[PDB]
Amino acid sequence: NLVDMRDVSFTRGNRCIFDNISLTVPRGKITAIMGPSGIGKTTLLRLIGGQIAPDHGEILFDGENIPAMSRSRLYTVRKRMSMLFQSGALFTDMNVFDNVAYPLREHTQLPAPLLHSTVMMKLEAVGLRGAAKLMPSELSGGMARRAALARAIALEPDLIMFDEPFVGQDPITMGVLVKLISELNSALGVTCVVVSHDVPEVLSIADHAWILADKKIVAHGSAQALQANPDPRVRQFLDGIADGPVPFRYPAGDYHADLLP
Amino acid sequence: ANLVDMRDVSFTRGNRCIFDNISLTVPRGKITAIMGPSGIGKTTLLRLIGGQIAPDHGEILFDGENIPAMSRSRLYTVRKRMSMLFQSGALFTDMNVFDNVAYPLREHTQLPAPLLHSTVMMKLEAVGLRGAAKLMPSELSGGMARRAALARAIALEPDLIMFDEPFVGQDPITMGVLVKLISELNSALGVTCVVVSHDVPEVLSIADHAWILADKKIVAHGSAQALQANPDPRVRQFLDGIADGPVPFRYPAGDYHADLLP
Amino acid sequence: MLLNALASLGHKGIKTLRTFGRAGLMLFNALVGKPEFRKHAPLLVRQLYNVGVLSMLIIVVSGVFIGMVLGLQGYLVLTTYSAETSLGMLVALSLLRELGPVVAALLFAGRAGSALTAEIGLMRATEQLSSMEMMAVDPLRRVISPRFWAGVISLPLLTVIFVAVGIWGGSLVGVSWKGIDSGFFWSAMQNAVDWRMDLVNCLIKSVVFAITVTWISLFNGYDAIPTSAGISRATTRTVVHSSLAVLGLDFVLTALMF
Amino acid sequence: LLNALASLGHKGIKTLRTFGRAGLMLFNALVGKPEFRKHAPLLVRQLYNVGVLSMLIIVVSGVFIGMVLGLQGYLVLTTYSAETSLGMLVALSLLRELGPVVAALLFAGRAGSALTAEIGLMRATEQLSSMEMMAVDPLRRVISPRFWAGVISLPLLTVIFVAVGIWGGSLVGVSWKGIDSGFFWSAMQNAVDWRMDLVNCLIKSVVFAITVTWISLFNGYDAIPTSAGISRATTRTVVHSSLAVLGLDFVLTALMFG
Amino acid sequence: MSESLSWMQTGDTLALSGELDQDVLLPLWEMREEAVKGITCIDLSRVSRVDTGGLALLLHLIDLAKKQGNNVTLQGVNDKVYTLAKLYNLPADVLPRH
Amino acid sequence: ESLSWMQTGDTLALSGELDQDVLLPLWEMREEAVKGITCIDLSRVSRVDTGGLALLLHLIDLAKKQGNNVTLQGVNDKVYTLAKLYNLPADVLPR
Ligand SMILES: CCCCCCCC/C=C\CCCCCCCC(=O)O[C@H](COC(=O)CCCCCCC/C=C/CCCCCCCC)COP(=O)(O)OCCN
Repeated sequence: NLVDMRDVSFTRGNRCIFDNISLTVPRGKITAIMGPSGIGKTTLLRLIGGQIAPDHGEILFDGENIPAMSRSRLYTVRKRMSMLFQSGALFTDMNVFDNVAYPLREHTQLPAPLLHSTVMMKLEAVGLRGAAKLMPSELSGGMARRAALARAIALEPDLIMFDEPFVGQDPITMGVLVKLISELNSALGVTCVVVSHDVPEVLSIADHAWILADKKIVAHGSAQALQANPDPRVRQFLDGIADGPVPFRYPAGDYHADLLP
Repeated sequence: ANLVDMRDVSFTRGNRCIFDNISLTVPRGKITAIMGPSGIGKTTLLRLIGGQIAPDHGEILFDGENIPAMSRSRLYTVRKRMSMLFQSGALFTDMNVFDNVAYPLREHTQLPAPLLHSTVMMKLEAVGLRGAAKLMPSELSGGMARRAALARAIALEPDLIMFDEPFVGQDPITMGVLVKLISELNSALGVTCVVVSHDVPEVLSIADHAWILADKKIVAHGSAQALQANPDPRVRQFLDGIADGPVPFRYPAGDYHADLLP
Repeated sequence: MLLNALASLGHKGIKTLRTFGRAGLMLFNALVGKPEFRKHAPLLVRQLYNVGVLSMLIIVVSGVFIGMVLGLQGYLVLTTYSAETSLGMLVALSLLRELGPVVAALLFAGRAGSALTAEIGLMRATEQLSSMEMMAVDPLRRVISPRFWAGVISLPLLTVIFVAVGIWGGSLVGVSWKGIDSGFFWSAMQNAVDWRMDLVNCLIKSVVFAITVTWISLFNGYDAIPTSAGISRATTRTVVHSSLAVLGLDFVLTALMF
Repeated sequence: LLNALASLGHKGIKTLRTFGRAGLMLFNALVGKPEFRKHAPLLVRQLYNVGVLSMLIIVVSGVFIGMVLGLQGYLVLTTYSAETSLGMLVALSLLRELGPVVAALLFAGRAGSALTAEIGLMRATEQLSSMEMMAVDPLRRVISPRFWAGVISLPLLTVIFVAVGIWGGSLVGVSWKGIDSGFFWSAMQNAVDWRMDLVNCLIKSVVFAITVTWISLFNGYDAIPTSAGISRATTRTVVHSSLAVLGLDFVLTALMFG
Repeated sequence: MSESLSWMQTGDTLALSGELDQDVLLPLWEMREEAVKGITCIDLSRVSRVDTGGLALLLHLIDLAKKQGNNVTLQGVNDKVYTLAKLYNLPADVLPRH
Repeated sequence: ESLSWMQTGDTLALSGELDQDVLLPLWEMREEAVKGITCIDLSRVSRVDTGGLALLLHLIDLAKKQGNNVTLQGVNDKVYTLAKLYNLPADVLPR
């Protein structure tokens, strides 16, 4: 089945973000909703969790509706999403060991000798077991997203939403974050919705792809079917060039009044 | 000939070390790409060439003349021939894009107001930001902020433009613009460009001599085509996007039998 | 002009009305609900350090500077009639009516008022409030509720430290320096002050000023835009709106009680 | 002895180089080549966000402090026949201690926090580092017009705070409670004198303008270029200026007023 | 409800039935002193979902048995246990593969 | 280094180097050189930057007001390699 929205239309006070988009991914399959910068890629994952209410549309999640349930029903569905963010979403007043155990200290009923053994093996999967006593201010940009990935798998979720991972990192730790999703899906099994813009780093493990252009879904498919697709808007994003639908220049006058008046 | 040649400097910042012994020569009229992992002093490497900071050991020269061993008035005379740009797109907030590009050549040169209006529109047309000259820099995006700083960098006709990690987090539409902008300004103007970004498959198509900066040393000095056939574990792990290698990713600290099951 | 001036003034009238509507809904959704006295008990003492303990340095060393200035200015104009039995009145009476809860509130809005705005605004830019509501209880009753109750306790408590030091600070320019027979300084200063006029009435102004300062300090950090310039813009508006709420309510409480 | 008990370190070497960094920041921004025509549009542009924009929190707050000075100056002079000396308390308080001290706390809150946020955002976006590269000094470009703007604004904003606060006492003293205008202004015009109330109000307004502007321009220059260093230096600007205005208020009153 | 354990003790056989969730571990956490008293046979055959919560108590029943010198093994364990051992990098002498 | 023009009335023989600091004797004294020439000579120049290109296009546009067709002869390679970079259209710089 599908766990994302069906047909929504998000519109702000001045500009528009989405206009009759559709998302469909099977359970346990990694999808990749790609798109250029400037558009609302961050606010796309907020409609699934229920942070903001859309104007016209509905989000189907296992036969339910996100903007139609109450406040007590929204907290039950939110216990199995654990949306990962772009920057480091770690609390500065606590260390790494208390950040991962923070969903475990208010939802689970595990005792103190049992909770110490659960966090210590969750950090071993992301490779941050020795940095459990360090501060989040001492961590770098690559280790901050890996510490939030262990916090995301604390309550055993069913739909992990990655909000622009490895956006400005070196290719040494960029391949680690790609490899961390492959071990969290082939060994456990979880649907991953990853939004990004880089082509050759997300079309390796994801089985489905989505292209958003001009506030609409222009194409879809797989990692191999998206290469052989004749389209002026699709072939500009993949294998990025200067020409295409982007006119490469700002809309100006006659080039005779500003220059040489 | 060469321009800088990067004599042996250390720049020990009290607690931690930045460079041990580096040799990053810059040939004239080429594209010197210095790629490396994050967390090291890649931003402060360009500050040693411009003369904003002084190293501890050794020296650094620029076109024959030494940078730390010179007067303050002579350092400001040779610093206008570089005109480097930054990652965040450093533009002035109080003025728009038109007086941003017209800022360095107003107080230095003596061009009149009709000749100044016919000069900013030349540089804004090469980057594609002519119609946005009457627009604020705050409402601009992250991609067009780097193109407005590139037109400001070519105002005083420099000789060594230092790109402080461009297109680090941009969309591939904008990433295809800034690659073509260096290829059309290096052949026409004849200005040396230095890129210190870590995007490996993007800057290697335009560079003429790549440089790998890892573990505060120079482990590779090959070209853009000879870098793919370098039998070294510290170079092969940085390229091609792999996870494991000489760099530890598991963070080995403490015994696993002590933390688990206490 | 009629369709342009009314539209520009009408646009700012709704945005002003929507500003108070978001501040009322933020305080109402942070005080009522289920009782969590066992969970907020380690969270209240943690927020009592950066509000009450860290703001004690700006009050103690400035408390001896208020009384030394007020004790020196209030002496040379009282020597024309009687040097003895002076400086007990006009110093302790002034530090319990106008000075005191007003002067400590400008030090609370500058030190603790600007820090609580920059703390919530930094967590909004780093996506900490949105990440807490996506997995657990929403941060309206988790990080805002212990920060609101910490301001209505510390500022009534820090005003008593500002009064007792400033009274002793006024007893340093009168005793052991141009002395005024300090046996006459006591047993007549106590006859001027009394309960429900100077002692309890000082505590009335401290609770009222603690609410109107911490409300704007927790709303500007919550309504700021998640960027580097929006936190610095909301930090400037916290000191502005609290100075007009302390000096503005100073005329309200003086004409009502005194 | 070698550990943190006695020779703890990082307190004699540290926080003393910052005094040397603040001394070199002002000496290299004020001593140089005379550029009068170059800094002439920069002084007018930096006078709007320093002197003009800070005039809003002084006019509406001058009548707030000016009215409570007349409310508290009435009931304390009932049994002393000092009803004709109603301007004796309002004018003398707002020209000696109130005035240049209270306006300096509003200058450090609005203009002091904005000057720290302005230079701090320039270093975070590397605007000062890019300005330094194009053959010009960033010290005598943005710091030097901001220093001379803040120096000449605070005595020009104190006289507005005095005249509004005196008129604020006239609306509560002459209009209300029935005091004669001939008896009110006779206690102000030919009662207080020159060189004690008028010159000394302008002497301490200049020294308070130098100390606040030097602190606000140093915390914005010596800061960490990140999102948390600007908010930390904005908080430290109000703390360091409130202890310097109130700290020098006891120092400056040693010569004048007896 | 499906969240239950219902452990049965036949002297030297511990057949952990039901479902190893994160909330039914409390009856077995207080009664763990009798499940290491000379067993040498840990059976997990009637389980269907063994997450990281139930795997933490599964390592506790082996480590407390090693203090008394036991030889506990895994008899017919589910395939979801072994695929989580390679993810969390479990070492030897704490969870036997055979 | 100087920008002394050998204007005899039909050639406008511009000599020297076109830099961003020697345009002052030619910009102010420009009304007495577009008096029906239909010719601009650029054979004795080698460094034509974007500052000197703005003064070059000013001499052609003032010739179009009086009806003069400018034919550039002996031009350097630096002028043509900057017209395609700055996207110079037709009828302002004859190729
Ligand atoms: C013998 C009985 C005398 C009267 C006893 C009762 C007096 C009660 C007064 C206290 C209650 C009213 C308080 C009003 C507010 C006072 C505050 C004040 O005066 O300003 C102080 C400082 O004091 C001054 O401003 C100096 C005042 C100088 C007064 C000069 C003499 C005034 C003459 C009035 C009496 C007339 C004398 C002539 C004889 C006739 C009457 C006997 C502020 O200090 P800062 O450090 O600047 O605060 C910074 C943070 N806001």
